[PDB]
Amino acid sequence: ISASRKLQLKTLMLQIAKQEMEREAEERRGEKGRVLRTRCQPLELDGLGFEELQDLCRQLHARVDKVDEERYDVEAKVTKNITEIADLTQKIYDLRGKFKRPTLRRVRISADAMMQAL
Amino acid sequence: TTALVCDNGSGLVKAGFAGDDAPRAVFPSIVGRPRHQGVMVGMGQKDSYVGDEAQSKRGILTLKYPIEHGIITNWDDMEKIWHHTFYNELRVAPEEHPTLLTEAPLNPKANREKMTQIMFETFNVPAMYVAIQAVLSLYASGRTTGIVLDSGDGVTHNVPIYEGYALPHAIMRLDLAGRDLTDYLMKILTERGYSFVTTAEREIVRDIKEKLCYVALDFENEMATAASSSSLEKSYELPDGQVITIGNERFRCPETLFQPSFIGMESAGIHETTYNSIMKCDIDIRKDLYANNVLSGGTTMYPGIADRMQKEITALAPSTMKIKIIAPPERKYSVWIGGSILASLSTFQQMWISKQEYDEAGPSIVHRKCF
Amino acid sequence: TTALVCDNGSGLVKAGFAGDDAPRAVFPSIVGRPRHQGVMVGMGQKDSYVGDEAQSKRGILTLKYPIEHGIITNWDDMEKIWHHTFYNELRVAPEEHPTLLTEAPLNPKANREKMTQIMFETFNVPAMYVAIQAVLSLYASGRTTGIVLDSGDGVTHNVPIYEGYALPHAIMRLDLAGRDLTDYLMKILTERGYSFVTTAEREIVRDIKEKLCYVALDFENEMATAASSSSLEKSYELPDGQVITIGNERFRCPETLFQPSFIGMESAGIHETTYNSIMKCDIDIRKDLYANNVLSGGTTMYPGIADRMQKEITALAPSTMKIKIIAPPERKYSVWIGGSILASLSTFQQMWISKQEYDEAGPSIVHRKCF
Amino acid sequence: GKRQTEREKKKKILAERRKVLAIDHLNEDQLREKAKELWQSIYNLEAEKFDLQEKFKQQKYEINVLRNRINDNQ
Amino acid sequence: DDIYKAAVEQLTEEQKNEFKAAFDIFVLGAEDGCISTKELGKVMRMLGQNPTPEELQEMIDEVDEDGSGTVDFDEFLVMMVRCMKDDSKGKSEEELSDLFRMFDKNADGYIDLDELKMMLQATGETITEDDIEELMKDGDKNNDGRIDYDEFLEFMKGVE
Ligand SMILES: Nc1ncnc2c1ncn2[C@@H]1O[C@H](COP(=O)(O)OP(=O)(O)O)[C@@H](O)[C@H]1O
Ligand SMILES: Nc1ncnc2c1ncn2[C@@H]1O[C@H](COP(=O)(O)OP(=O)(O)O)[C@@H](O)[C@H]1O
Ligand SMILES: [Mg+2]
Ligand SMILES: [Mg+2]
Repeated sequence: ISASRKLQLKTLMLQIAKQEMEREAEERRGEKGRVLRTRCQPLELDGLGFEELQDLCRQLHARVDKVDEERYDVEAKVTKNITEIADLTQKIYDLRGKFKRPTLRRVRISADAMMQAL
Repeated sequence: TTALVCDNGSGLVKAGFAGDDAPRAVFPSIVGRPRHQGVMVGMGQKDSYVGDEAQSKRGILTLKYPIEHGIITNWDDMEKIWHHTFYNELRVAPEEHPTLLTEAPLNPKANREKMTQIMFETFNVPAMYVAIQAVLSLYASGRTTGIVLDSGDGVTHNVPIYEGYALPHAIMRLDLAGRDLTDYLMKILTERGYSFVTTAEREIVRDIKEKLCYVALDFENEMATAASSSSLEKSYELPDGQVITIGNERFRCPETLFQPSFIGMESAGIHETTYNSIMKCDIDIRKDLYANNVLSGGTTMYPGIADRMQKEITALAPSTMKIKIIAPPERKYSVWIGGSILASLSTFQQMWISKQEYDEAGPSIVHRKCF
Repeated sequence: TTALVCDNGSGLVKAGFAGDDAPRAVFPSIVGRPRHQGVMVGMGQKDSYVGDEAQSKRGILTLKYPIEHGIITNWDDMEKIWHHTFYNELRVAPEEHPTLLTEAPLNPKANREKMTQIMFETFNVPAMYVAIQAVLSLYASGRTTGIVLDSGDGVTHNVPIYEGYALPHAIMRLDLAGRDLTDYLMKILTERGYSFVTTAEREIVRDIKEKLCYVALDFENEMATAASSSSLEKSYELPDGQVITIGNERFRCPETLFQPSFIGMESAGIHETTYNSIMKCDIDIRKDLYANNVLSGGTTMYPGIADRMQKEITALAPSTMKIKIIAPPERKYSVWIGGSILASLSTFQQMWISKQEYDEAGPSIVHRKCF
Repeated sequence: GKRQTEREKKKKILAERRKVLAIDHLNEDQLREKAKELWQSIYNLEAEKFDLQEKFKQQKYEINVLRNRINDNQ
Repeated sequence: DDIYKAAVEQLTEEQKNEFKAAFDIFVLGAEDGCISTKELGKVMRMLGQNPTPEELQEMIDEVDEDGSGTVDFDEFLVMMVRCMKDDSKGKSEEELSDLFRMFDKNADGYIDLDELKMMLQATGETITEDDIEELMKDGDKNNDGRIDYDEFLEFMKGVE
């Protein structure tokens, strides 16, 4: 079989991969910005009195506590599921890679070129 | 940087950089002072030839191994051997390279502590780690279980391992090895007229043992055959002529491994200490150990040993279990290949005994967590 | 959504979604930490193998059941077992599924309250309900009356029920079960020379008990026959060879059920605690209980028990009543099948302990109306 | 493993180990600064939890690959 | 393809020394390259390269296309350089996993060889006999009806 086909296939697959990388990165940037905008409510520089300032400030304090509790909870969930993912990674690696671990070597490199020693 | 995988051994020092297939420099570990007077002036005669240089001038030297049975009995000579190994056979200063020595199981503590103290004070390495000679031989086979019989030249030890968990209560260390076989061969050669006495002629007897001896599949039948026919008598040319003919001394020298009563040792052969080492293990991992028996070390290179040992164990073991004996062709350097693999691992990179740790706890750090 | 019908048990955890015929995942409930040192680096060795994984590496573990006699003695291990059951054997997050645990009768309150607190705080289920292990076994038989003898592996309990009205004053709970039979078998095997001591070899003795032991129809005649002929001696191959031959230990191990004086227990056998449980009931429902005696649980799977028990009860009971012993072939999973049926009912759908109710009354809600 | 320790740790992060603080007790410009600071910190936390959700999806996909590989490997 | 032409243009002199040493060792004077595949294998082993015996067999069976033994140093040199290892492990496994995550539009823990075909079809590139069949054959090399993650790895591992 010609390896030129594999080279062309790898060029096309590399183009696919880079396009999908940039596309997903851009989409994630847009979604992130949109979510932050619709969730991080902007602060207003005018239109509220000092009493209104205090009222809205305490309202935002309560909201900050609520969503901080929520995000800490989901962060803890991420941590636990990440521990689980690591454990399962070790499990499946022992399932598969327990045979391949010793295979990692760079062999017969220098000693094969030592015929002039004697 | 790269790590230095040294392997002191007893009889051949094997060293080389981590990550290769074979040791870079392999040379006998003997240090021989000259014994005669010396009349030529200015010949440039040194006071001690070490390594492979003393195997060429052995006619006028008194070679003496610095390692008797695993343990080191002459620390100055061992320091000289290490200095030679680092500077002339590898030509890499030790100030810029981690080292990974190897040590037999059940050895005296003082030996290991002195070894680490030398490596940290005299040669001044960045970090050194000491590993048991059998776990490496298990690495090289690419297994993770199995009971490995590492019959070196100094000491034969038999470490069983399961799923990576070594069983410290089942290690059976026996002090019969290649050197005792050399002495016994030198002692039975006298039955034909050939007398080797000098410490230099021990090397000639060792060469005879390596090139001619083999392990008999069945001892009595071979003894009967060699006593009637003459199809076994193989001849060998000494370093000066006068060929010699070895008769039934061929398979009687390595038979001592399976009957240590020949050299007066009480214990049982290497065929029965493996079965005893297995039977000390738990009842549920005996099948795996039976199926993954590993051979290593130099002395297990006799032609026909992987069949004799299998026959013996099959005789001892229950009839249902399958007995398999792993005998890779690269047996001699199996320990060093395993050492290279272990030193090349990323997970192992934080187990070295760093120098600052030694400065804080003294040489007794080796027995601590950094094993 | 669908409900999770878990069934902790003691010896085998049986779980699966509601509405099926058999539990999806059945695996021993043992958590075993490794006990040796471990020399291979990077092998990926975990700190505790639970479930069916620790029945394959049991050669180097120390298995320990987290449930002794119905009650739970080691809450961390039980939490680990539940976590494994939910995430790896069923792969369904508990945040979206009601659960239906099962509990033996007459158990300590604190056990049940801690169970519900764990299920609501750690795993955070939507709603959980705890049911008595005998009512489910009565569901599975498709009856509505009858006295059920649920001889599990932890505890044997005997709950009589009539027309759906349980009789709380007639429950006779006895703590002899499969585990004590395993220990007694392991203790009488020593009379032939076979010694099993390690907690791993208890599993081997359990396998011997399951595959060979049977309940004798008449004890003295069997003892006399086994002492003269040799038609009973059945052999069995250990996990490494060395077959063993079990003589009259075959029917002496499960005979302990009908004579608990063998293991030093005072109480009467399972043949007489059923009759006592019946006689505590009212005089007008004794015929129905006599005719609908139900067997369940694992330990009632011995070959020939449904005849010995019937003979014994017929001896005890009045001669006119008909004694019938229901022994379905799906005895082992009878409790879980009944649990699935109960969880699949529409009338039962409003009996779950909803989470908001727990938030308002604390863990002591389980003893309240939502039983 | 003493789930009481886990519960108390979670509660402390919920109320004590988190930067929980009464702040609406200040003068005008300072109160504005503090409200903006807390709101922006919470917005950063929004970005963090959004990334947590994304990576949680990724880990779910990885565990799906895990199950598929295991089922295909046995 | 054009990659071979580019490799010809980027003639690495360090390996060019050894390849012209092979030129000299083989050609004993005005030799038109009779292609001694035994000499080819001896050179390959001698020059420090590690050719698999199957690689040398392919060399034996993919030479003398002229029929006269005389093979142009151009095509022979291209064959020799390509049979020589010129690659760096073919990207990273982390890259492979991330890109396969990109490719799992099915979101089912893998992709499909049909999905692979459609994705490469989206590239607007020519599919021919060299293409099409073996693409799906080796993408789902185990032939599960869908390309598993490890199947995706094995499809193009060690290729840039
Ligand atoms: N090909 C061989 N045949 C028989 N015996 C051998 C052979 N090679 C080495 N030996 C014996 O093994 C010894 C070398 O063992 P070795 O594995 O180097 O010991 P160490 O464990 O100290 O390195 C030599 O002394 C020799 O007696
Ligand atoms: N086929 C069998 N023959 C004899 N005894 C059995 C058999 N199967 C299981 N057992 C015994 O029953 C026990 C399992 O009982 P089980 O019903 O699982 O208990 P639980 O009520 O905790 O689920 C095992 O420990 C074993 O001793
Ligand atoms: Mg050795
Ligand atoms: Mg039960």
